[PDB]
Amino acid sequence: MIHLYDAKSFAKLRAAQYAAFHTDAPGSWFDHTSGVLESVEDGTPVLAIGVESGDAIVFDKNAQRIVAYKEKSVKAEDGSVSVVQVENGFMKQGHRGWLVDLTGELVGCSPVVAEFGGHRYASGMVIVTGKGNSGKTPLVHALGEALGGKDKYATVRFGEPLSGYNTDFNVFVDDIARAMLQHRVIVIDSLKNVIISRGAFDLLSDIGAMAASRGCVVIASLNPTSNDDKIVELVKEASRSNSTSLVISTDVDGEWQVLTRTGEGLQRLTHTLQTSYGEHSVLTIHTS
Amino acid sequence: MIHLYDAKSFAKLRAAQYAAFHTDAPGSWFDHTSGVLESVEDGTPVLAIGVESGDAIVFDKNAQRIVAYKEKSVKAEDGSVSVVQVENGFMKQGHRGWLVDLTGELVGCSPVVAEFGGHRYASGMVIVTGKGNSGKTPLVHALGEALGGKDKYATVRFGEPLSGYNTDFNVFVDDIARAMLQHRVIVIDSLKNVIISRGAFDLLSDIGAMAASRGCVVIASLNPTSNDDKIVELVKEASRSNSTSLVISTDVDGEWQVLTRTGEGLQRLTHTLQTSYGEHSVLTIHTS
Amino acid sequence: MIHLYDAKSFAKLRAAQYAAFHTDAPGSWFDHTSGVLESVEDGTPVLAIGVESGDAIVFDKNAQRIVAYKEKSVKAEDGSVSVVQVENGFMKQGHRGWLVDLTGELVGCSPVVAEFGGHRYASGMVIVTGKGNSGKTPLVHALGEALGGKDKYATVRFGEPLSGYNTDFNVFVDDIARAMLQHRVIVIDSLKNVIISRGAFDLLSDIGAMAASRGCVVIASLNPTSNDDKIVELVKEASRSNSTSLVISTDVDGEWQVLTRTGEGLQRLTHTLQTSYGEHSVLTIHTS
Amino acid sequence: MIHLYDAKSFAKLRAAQYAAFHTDAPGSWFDHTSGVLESVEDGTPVLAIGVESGDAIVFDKNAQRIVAYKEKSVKAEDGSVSVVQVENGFMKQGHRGWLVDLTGELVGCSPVVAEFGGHRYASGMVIVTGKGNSGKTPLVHALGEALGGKDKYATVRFGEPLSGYNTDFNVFVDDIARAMLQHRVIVIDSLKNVIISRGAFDLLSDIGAMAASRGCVVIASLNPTSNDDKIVELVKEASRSNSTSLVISTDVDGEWQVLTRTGEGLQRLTHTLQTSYGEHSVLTIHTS
Amino acid sequence: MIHLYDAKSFAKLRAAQYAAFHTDAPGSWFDHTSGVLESVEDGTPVLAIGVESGDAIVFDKNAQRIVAYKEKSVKAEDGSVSVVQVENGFMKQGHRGWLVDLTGELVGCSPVVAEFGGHRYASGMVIVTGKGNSGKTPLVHALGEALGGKDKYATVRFGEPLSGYNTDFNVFVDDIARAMLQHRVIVIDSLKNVIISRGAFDLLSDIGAMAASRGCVVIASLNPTSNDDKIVELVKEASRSNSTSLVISTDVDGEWQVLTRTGEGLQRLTHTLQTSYGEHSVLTIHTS
Amino acid sequence: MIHLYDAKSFAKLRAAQYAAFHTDAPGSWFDHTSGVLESVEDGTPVLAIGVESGDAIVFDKNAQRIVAYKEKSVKAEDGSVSVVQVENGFMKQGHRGWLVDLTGELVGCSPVVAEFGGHRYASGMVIVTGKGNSGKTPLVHALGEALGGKDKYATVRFGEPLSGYNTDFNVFVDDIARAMLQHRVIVIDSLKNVIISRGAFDLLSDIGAMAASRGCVVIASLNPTSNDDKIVELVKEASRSNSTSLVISTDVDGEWQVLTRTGEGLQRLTHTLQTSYGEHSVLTIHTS
Ligand SMILES: Nc1ncnc2c1ncn2[C@@H]1O[C@H](COP(=O)(O)OP(=O)(O)O)[C@@H](O)[C@H]1O
Ligand SMILES: Nc1ncnc2c1ncn2[C@@H]1O[C@H](COP(=O)(O)OP(=O)(O)O)[C@@H](O)[C@H]1O
Ligand SMILES: Nc1ncnc2c1ncn2[C@@H]1O[C@H](COP(=O)(O)OP(=O)(O)O)[C@@H](O)[C@H]1O
Ligand SMILES: Nc1ncnc2c1ncn2[C@@H]1O[C@H](COP(=O)(O)OP(=O)(O)O)[C@@H](O)[C@H]1O
Ligand SMILES: Nc1ncnc2c1ncn2[C@@H]1O[C@H](COP(=O)(O)OP(=O)(O)O)[C@@H](O)[C@H]1O
Ligand SMILES: Nc1ncnc2c1ncn2[C@@H]1O[C@H](COP(=O)(O)OP(=O)(O)O)[C@@H](O)[C@H]1O
Ligand SMILES: [Mg+2]
Ligand SMILES: [Mg+2]
Ligand SMILES: [Mg+2]
Ligand SMILES: [Mg+2]
Ligand SMILES: [Mg+2]
Ligand SMILES: [Mg+2]
Repeated sequence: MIHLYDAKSFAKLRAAQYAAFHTDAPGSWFDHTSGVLESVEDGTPVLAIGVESGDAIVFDKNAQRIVAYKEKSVKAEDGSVSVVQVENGFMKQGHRGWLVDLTGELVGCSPVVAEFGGHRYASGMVIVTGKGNSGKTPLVHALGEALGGKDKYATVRFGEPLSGYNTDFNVFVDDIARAMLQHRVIVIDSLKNVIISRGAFDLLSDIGAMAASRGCVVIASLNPTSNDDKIVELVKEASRSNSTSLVISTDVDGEWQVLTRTGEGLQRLTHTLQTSYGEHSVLTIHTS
Repeated sequence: MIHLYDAKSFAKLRAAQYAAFHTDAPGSWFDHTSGVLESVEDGTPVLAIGVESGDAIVFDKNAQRIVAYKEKSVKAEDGSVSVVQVENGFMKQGHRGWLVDLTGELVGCSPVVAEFGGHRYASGMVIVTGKGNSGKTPLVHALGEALGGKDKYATVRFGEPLSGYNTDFNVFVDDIARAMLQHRVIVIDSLKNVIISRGAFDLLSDIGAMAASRGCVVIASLNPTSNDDKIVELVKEASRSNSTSLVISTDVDGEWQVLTRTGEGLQRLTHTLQTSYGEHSVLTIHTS
Repeated sequence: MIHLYDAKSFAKLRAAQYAAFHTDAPGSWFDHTSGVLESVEDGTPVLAIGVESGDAIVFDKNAQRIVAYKEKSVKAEDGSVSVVQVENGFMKQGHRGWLVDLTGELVGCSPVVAEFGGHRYASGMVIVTGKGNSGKTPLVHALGEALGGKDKYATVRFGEPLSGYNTDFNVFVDDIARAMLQHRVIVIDSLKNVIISRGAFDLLSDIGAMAASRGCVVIASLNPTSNDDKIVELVKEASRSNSTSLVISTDVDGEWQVLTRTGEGLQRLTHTLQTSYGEHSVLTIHTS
Repeated sequence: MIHLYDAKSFAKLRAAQYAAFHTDAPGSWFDHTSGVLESVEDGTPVLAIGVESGDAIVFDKNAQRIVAYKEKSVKAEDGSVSVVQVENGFMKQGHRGWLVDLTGELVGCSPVVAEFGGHRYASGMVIVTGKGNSGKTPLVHALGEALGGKDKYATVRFGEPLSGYNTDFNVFVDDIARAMLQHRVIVIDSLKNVIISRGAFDLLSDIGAMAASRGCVVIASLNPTSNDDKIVELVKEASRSNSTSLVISTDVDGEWQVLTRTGEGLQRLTHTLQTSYGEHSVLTIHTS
Repeated sequence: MIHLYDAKSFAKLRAAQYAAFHTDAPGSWFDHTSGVLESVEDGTPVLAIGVESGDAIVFDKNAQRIVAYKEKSVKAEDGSVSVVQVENGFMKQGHRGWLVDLTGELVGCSPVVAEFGGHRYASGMVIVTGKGNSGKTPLVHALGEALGGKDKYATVRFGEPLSGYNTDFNVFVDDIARAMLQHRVIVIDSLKNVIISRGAFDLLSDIGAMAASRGCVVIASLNPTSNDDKIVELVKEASRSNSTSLVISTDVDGEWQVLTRTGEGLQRLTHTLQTSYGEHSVLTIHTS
Repeated sequence: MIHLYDAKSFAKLRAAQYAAFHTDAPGSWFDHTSGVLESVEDGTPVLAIGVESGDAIVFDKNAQRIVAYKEKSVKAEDGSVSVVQVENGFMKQGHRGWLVDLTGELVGCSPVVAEFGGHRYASGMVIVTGKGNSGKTPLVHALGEALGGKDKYATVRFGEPLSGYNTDFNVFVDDIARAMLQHRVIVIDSLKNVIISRGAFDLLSDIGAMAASRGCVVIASLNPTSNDDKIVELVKEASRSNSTSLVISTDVDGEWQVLTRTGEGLQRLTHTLQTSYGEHSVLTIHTS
């Protein structure tokens, strides 16, 4: 909804956004939204995401699809009304994104999702890209494991000519939706087939905000299939724009640069990652 | 409608347009249109704005959507007829923009919305853009607070991968419509996802005129996601064209240039803004 | 319709076309067509113009829209048949343009619309363009007043982010239609939003001929929002092509060049205009 | 239909095609096809041409439109079947072009349409183009009068911002159809608005063959509104391709070059035209 | 259908494909397929070809169109099923191309269609192109007569502004279908209007295979209307790709180069042709 | 579906993926999936592939098309549901690709399909491309025979102007589907007509994953019809991206480079192939 501010309430907002990344316990936002989701009335639509055509499918708190749901409205503090209606498996009324409020007044954050190697990482979408045909796949997996920490990370596979890989966009958004509804750390191996259909365009536009609001973090590989020219600059550009954080390869083997948006109007941070391969190409990110 | 003029009535018009920016009390036009709006017959359609498809949704004076409204015509002094009809939540007959006359004979103005730091600022749409990845967000907020003055400013969030950010275009125009119907100072953080769908194109084309007629002022961030080439010149160009005022970054840190259209065929003005950051990236615009 | 000629009747035609610009009393064609229009059977469709979709709306002699009109045919001298039919507010059968004959055998003229400062000006469409972000607006208004002479000129406002400006294309063509049906001198401030929809393309293609046939003159501002490169050459080009007359800015402040098509296959004329600003940006065109 | 040949019948065909341009009396083919048309059963569809949408309207021998015609088939010598069916004013079955056979075995000709100034001119389509903004209009008219000889030439006006000019494509094809059904010499002033809609594309593709088959000759002005660059080379190119003859301006004032296709696989001829202006821009083509 | 091979059966296939061009009696494949076609059950669909829309029309062995045909399936050795169904004049089920098997296991051939001047020529599609505005027409005709040998060749005329020339794409494919069903040597004068509609694209993609399977040879003129730049290289490229054989003009007057694909994975051959003009532009290809 | 991992289960996965290419017996995966397929309930949909329109057709284990299949759902370990429904010959519900699980937890492999000349070759899709108009056809066949080893390889022919070649995209996917359901080694001669329709785009996106999952290997020829410029770099690029393995021609006659993806995030391997022609263009790949 819309929010009103004067100097004083704006300064409080910024302080809270700053704390959401810098001082809140890592993964606390995720635990908080998981709590909000489980308190959702059984059967209530909680998430809507676009499929290939541009239409949207809807899920409940247990990541089960909703196919029929009689129109229901909700009045916000803003005075604005929220309406949701599902019919024949598709949203008849509503909007893409979260259908229940996970944030309230606290918006514009990049909730800390985890801490590793002396650095805090933001929830939201992280695109791993850069100098083509490098080791993006091993990197998204190492990041997944490291950010997972005590927990397992979820892997969404899509659009690679390898065994067991789904290449149908509608199965892909179904996996993404389930992943965000159930896990704090998600890896998407290849946003290749995505970047264009309306559903695909919808995804690039919505995923970061959906993850950041949940407090989960989606680590997506984007190997520029495009030339190995300066088209990689445009890819990086498009990526910076729809990503909460960016991870780009450098001219130094095994080294990557992490660029993080810490919150609305807040400072962008950067740190470097050193990595190395073990057996069977398992990559390890060096810490101390 | 159309207006007729001879030398004498034209000179009077220009004098009045000149006064609307230069000598009228800041925010007086807004107060006046608020008065016109509240005297509108209950239930009367007052504003129509386009959604993603190109269709338009309609609101009443209290920023509540109208879904059903039997056809109604109105004869203007011009002899032209205005017809409005809403059905199934969409305008069946009418036009995008204000559906009740807020201006009358007094058109082509950039009604002073506020005065700050020795400068008068126009109502209408203000696009904040320029040299990519700068501090556009902190700037739109500081401008919002400063122009708000004694009042709070309204913030419309859209299309950024941060918590609580709507990324659905139809929710976006709903937020904009409510904002203009209810507040004199409005901030839109990111016209990114907009600049293309018909609704988006409609918005760029309509928003400035809608705001200027209301006397409100919409301060919109436009971070060129495009290259950091001379595509920024085209962005600036597109922005100049659909903006009442333009605010662009310069080669000097914290400095911005404000270019203002003071009214139809009137002189374009320019002044500079100096700014600095405080705690939690709160930006302050220097005055004296 | 089609016309047949041998050397003799062709020489007569050219003489008459030459007289229509050079020797007929200024504005006499307009008065003549006004006469033809008022002698039109009440309720008869007299003008059809395209709306955004490409469909056309129809007006009667009093500039009132026709929504229902049973099919009616008319046999021309040519042997060709003219059919008009309106249904549900849209032309079911007919063509864009004048639906009653205002010219007869006398076609291919640029009927003198007025004389000012020692020069005769043609009816039809006049596009004021050139070296971007100049004083096009003040110029179209000064030209409007000057060509109006004893009469007031009609102003059609469209697509500018200023108070009271319509930005809906369908209201725009409605204003244009009323303007041409009722006034000899018309000013269109900004063909910006137009130059693309089918309605818009229809307008560029039809307006000049409609005005020339009526004997009215439409003075349209066209500020190339495009680069300030040599794209202005293409704009000028597109403008020359659909304009009866062109008015372009020069490298000399306040100076403009007027290029006029005096009629079918006749000589194109050129003269220069000197102008200066007064109070509140009112522009004056120097004469003697 | 298709035709079979061996060396002997092919040599006869070429001889006949050669005679159709070089030795047949000028305009004899036209008189012959007029005879074929008048012997057509009353009400029989004789010509189909495409309108803007790509659909086709159909005419009878008197240039009257057919709106209803029950399906009718015809078996050709080729074994191929020709079917025509009109419904609701549009061809339901058939093809664009002549619906009755005007040629028989004699195809691939450029039937001499007239002789003037010591040169024979082909029927078919003649595009007058070249070095932009020249005197194309005066030239098509002089050619019209000269080729008309003892007869008057027909003028089809279209898409110029001048009085009485139709700018609706569907009225345009109606004029062209009537013109070819009734006159040997036709002038089209401006193929501008045409060169793109399907109807327009259909016209460029069909007009030459339709005229050549009738033995009439359409002299069409094509002023490249495009740049005055080497885009004129592409225009000329597109023109050469769909024209039976080309008439292009040269670097010498009043001089034009005529390039003629004399028939299928036959020699292309070229000759030059000298012209000069008289009173009221009437152009005269010098002969002896 | 699909075919299985091991080293031995593959070597046999290549030997047979080699023989189909190099040692089989010229035109023997055509005679063989003519035999297969005449043994087809009366009324059986034998050929399907696409019309402008992308839909397909169907013919029987006598080149008569089929408009109604109840669904019928056929099981191949491959296990694959072939289904054909015609309704309302269009294929409801089936595929473009031959609907009865003319080849069996013997596929990937360029069956010798004729021998002339010491060279064997392949069946399939032959595109005659190169250095624009040359003598492509005279060449396709001389080739048609020479390859015809004892038989007449069939001429399909299309898209040229000359008398009797069809310019409707749907009549064109009807002519092509009949030609291939009935003659071993076919000339198409101008693939101009074709190279784009779906039917046209279908034709470029299907014609070579259809002809090669029949054993007939289609000699098509392709005059690049495009620039006379190096766009001719792209034309040649597109032509090489969809042609069984290519015939291109050279820098030497009257000389042409013939490039032939002799079969699947077999050697491409080249030889030169010398030609000269006789009376009425009849071209003769020199032999001994 | 999605998979969860911690460091330990991820290391096991990589080990198993490494074994799937490096140590499993060649062709063992194919035999395994053949087993899974034959244990599939009779009539069960096992494969869905897209046709030209973008819709998908469905096959059973015996490569027979399914036209009617009442909706059936399946709950995965993931919690995700799989639904399949066929109606009127098209998938009403489901996804493109394998409809029964052939992989389970073991995904992201490039199952060894065969071993020849001291090298192991991956299943999945292999595109043979490079320096235009070379010997791609002979190469795909030699590779087919060699990888077939003791078995015959299946050949799918498409879009070449040669006898017996299908050029209809829908017959093409039917052949591909049957080939993958029934053979371990498949050759597709020409992906030309493919690289664009939605079906075609679907194929490029799906084929590699389908083959890799089955453990079969599709050897597809891709002769860049495009320029012989550096467009071949883009072709190679697009090819690398959707291929499990790439085979490219080099500057050395008869030599080719094989680039293999050995599995998810695993090392890409490269080796060289030397070849030579025998009688009738049969190509032999040198081993020892
Ligand atoms: N042990 C290793 N040492 C060096 N490079 C490796 C090792 N293991 C894997 N790689 C690289 O990791 C990448 C494999 O994952 P893949 O997804 O195909 O790459 P990409 O990130 O280019 O899309 C390849 O570029 C491969 O060469
Ligand atoms: N205290 C600060 N000092 C300097 N720069 C800051 C400070 N705080 C925030 N910024 C800058 O403000 C911007 C953050 O807002 P954001 O919307 O992401 O930027 P942008 O205007 O480029 O779209 C970043 O470019 C960030 O680096
Ligand atoms: N008194 C004046 N002296 C010089 N320039 C003026 C004066 N008044 C107005 N202008 C110029 O007239 C133009 C205002 O009308 P506007 O429609 O916005 O311009 P444009 O023709 O570029 O589209 C501006 O470019 C403005 O700077
Ligand atoms: N008497 C004349 N002397 C020289 N030029 C003339 C004369 N009369 C007309 N013209 C030229 O003929 C042309 C007028 O016809 P028009 O259709 O507008 O031209 P175009 O062929 O460029 O499209 C103009 O270019 C005009 O300047
Ligand atoms: N006797 C001849 N001598 C030289 N050239 C000739 C002769 N007869 C015809 N031609 C050429 O043959 C061609 C005519 O056929 P056409 O189809 O129009 O040509 P194109 O192959 O360029 O499309 C022309 O280029 C013409 O100049
Ligand atoms: N014996 C041979 N010696 C050299 N080249 C050969 C031999 N046999 C066939 N070729 C080449 O193999 C190719 C034939 O197969 P084709 O599919 O048409 O080629 P491409 O791979 O270019 O698409 C041709 O380029 C041909 O010249
Ligand atoms: Mg990857
Ligand atoms: Mg911003
Ligand atoms: Mg202006
Ligand atoms: Mg002209
Ligand atoms: Mg030709
Ligand atoms: Mg090949």
